[PDB]
Amino acid sequence: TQMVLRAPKRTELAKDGSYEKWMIEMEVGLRHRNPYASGVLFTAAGK
Amino acid sequence: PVTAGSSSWVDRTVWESVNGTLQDIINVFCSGDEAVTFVADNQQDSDAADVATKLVNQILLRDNPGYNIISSAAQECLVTRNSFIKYYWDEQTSVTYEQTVKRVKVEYVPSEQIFVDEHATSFADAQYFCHRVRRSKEDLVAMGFPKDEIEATTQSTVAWSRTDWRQDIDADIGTDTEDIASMVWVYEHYIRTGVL
Amino acid sequence: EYVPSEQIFVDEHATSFADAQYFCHRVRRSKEDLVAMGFPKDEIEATTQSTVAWSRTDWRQDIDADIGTDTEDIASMVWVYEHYIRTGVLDKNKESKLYQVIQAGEHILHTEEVTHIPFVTFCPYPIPGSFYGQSVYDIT
Amino acid sequence: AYATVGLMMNAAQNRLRMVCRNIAHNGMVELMRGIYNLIRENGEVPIEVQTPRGMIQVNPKQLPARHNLQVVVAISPNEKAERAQKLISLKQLIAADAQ
Amino acid sequence: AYATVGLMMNAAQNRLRMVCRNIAHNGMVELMRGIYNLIRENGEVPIEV
Amino acid sequence: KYSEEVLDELRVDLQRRFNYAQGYVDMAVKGYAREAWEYFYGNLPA
Amino acid sequence: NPTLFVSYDQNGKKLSFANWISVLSPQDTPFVSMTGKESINQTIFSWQT
Repeated sequence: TQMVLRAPKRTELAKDGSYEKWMIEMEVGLRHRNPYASGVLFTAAGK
Repeated sequence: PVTAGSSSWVDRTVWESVNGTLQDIINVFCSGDEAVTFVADNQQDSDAADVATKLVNQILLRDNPGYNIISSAAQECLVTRNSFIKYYWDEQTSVTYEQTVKRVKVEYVPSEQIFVDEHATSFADAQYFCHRVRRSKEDLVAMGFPKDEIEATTQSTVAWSRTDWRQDIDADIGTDTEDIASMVWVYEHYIRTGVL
Repeated sequence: EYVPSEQIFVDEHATSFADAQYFCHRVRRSKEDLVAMGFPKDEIEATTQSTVAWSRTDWRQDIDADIGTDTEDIASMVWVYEHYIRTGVLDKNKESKLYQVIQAGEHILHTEEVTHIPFVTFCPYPIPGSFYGQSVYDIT
Repeated sequence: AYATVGLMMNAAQNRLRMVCRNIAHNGMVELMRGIYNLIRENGEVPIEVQTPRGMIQVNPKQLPARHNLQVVVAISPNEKAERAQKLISLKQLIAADAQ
Repeated sequence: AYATVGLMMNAAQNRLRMVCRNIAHNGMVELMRGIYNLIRENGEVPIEV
Repeated sequence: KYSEEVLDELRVDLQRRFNYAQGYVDMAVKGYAREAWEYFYGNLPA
Repeated sequence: NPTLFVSYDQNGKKLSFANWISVLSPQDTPFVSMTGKESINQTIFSWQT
């Protein structure tokens, strides 16, 4: 499941500058129920 | 906006002209208590014309947003060369609250969402014609492929998006694709051909 | 009631209230009403471009000002997000109904199915294939 | 309505008469239809009937539909007087014929 | 209809009166005919006799 | 009624939508409404 | 000795463009769409099992 704290929001930083800034923010994290539920498999050859 | 010293102000003929003729089209067709009144050639059927009239009017004004339709197909025509209106038998279905209705749906169609062959001159004479429609997965489920709904042209999207600037028709509306209530483009067609 | 155009939100695929798939209104409400619906044991609860755009329909006022009555006061006022959404609160299998939904910060107070959006718009000089019209400003 | 002299053929007045007709058909009628449904769907309502003279609690659900209902907006402040003159004319007429 | 004084003989008003007459005969009547057929071909209808 | 497992799903679709609605309506409308008042008050022309 | 005035000899020639841009931009994103979403109010979450 994808845990989110700050949803995608189009915003800008502080001001009193001579430039036209823009910025977005998506603060997100990863969650997993039980490590032994999903599986991973690495591919490689023996030496 | 040619160059910074040039003071590139812009005149608004076209705009003061359209709103002119639009003012008058609305004054003429959308002014009345009613849109239309049928009339018969014989007393034999005079008693039906009234019905017809009532019906259409109700349908077009008291049910459908006919002022929005007529006013759209005017202002959103005079600059787009032609514009379109289209109609259907709608077919909506809802403790066994399975109440289900048929309606005459009438809607304005932006001139950006239509396609026609170059040998054509009119709707009668057209051999191929199409409309790009945005529809819900629901309706499609109604007709085929239930076991799958992951289903996922730009010059139409541009030309419509630049009937203003705020909007963009291919924007991410935000509701995830899986949602049966999701909207989807389709190609409705009318073709003269040997399916036989 | 009249609603300032600053306190409303709509999706970009929409062109009208019928066709809207998601729509929302930011409402200022009392803790009382909310108590009416959930979370009694706690009432401590506590977007700027809306506040700016409304505050600069004059200059005297500021909508996010400290009105002075302390937060604990049940009679206190609070922003909420009232919504109208077409979505699968059910399984997508279900027809996509339209719901009224009301939330505060990490709480849903209430939901019900509704046929229709309880709002009306006034607009001079409308634009086809669109939700928002012209303005005397755009013209002059 | 003033074809006496005030014939209204000013593009300035008509590019204004457009905007109010937008506000009528996009706005005002959808507020009325909005209410008539909302009311038609909740609560219990009375009406000061006169024949017996006394609130009839008219189950609101008993009401008709929008289908059947035409609505008008932007009434003349004096519609009363004109309705009255229409009535007295109708009256002279109906008296004229004994049948 | 206003031969009292508003005799309408302006080429400006008539080059407008043309466009609405196009919208009538190419547009509006074909919407009505369009419906009257569509309705005449489906469903069951009542009339408050 | 509706399971908390539905409501914690609904909150995600509801918020995401709102994020895009805000991002659209700011650039499309409220950015103009702000200056349109300051023009009306004759504040704006510098 | 060019005896004609084709656009190649013209100066200040406003060329024509097409009103679109082509970008493939692979944007599958199956995982992000397959795991849903869950909103929280803290930068550090945790479970128990």
